[PDB]
Amino acid sequence: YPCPNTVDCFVSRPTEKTVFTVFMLAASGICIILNVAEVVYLIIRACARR
Amino acid sequence: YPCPNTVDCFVSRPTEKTVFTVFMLAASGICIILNVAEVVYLIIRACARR
Repeated sequence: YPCPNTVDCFVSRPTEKTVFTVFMLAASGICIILNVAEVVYLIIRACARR
Repeated sequence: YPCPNTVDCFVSRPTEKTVFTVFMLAASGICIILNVAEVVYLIIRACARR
């Protein structure tokens, strides 16, 4: 509301926004994986200390 | 086509057009009934001649 029935709307820059979204998502996923690996390595180092 | 999806359109004078349509339809129906009655009366007069 208040758009009557269904209307078509157009996004500004779909393809460029998609490319930047892919870049950001890949960076975030790599960050997650690296954080998990760092936690595991910290646990391994703590075990190796003892 | 080419109207996108469904759009709303507005008629100019719905109520006045409806009133005149009712008038014309009533006149036409009365004409039909009167024509039928005239045919029947012509048949009756032709029979009465014989």
